[PDB]
Amino acid sequence: QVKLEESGGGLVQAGGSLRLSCAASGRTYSTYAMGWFRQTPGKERELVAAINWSGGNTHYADSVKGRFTISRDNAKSTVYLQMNSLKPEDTAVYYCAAPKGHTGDHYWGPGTQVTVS
Repeated sequence: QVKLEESGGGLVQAGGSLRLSCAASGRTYSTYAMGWFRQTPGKERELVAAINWSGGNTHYADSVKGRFTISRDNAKSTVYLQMNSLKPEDTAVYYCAAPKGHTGDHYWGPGTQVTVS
């Protein structure tokens, strides 16, 4: 099965920026769409941003539009989430995800803490 490897994140002051990365490990020109969900205590995971296999189509949650940008290094099967103008409400665990076929279910990375002070 596809393995998703995450890096980035950490603690940042409000107004600051972080850049998350997720790689479909060992894959070259992977055909998986990739993106991030985030989760806070007591709530379900919520889709933040996603990008298709080619990098030509993206999706953003309304709450992050104009602040977060998802991009893709297609050869390296790696996506990046540039998180600018961070707000306290952005504090969450961010999980990389790829679709399980066409089913609407997902493969998951391990999760990355983003904490905005």
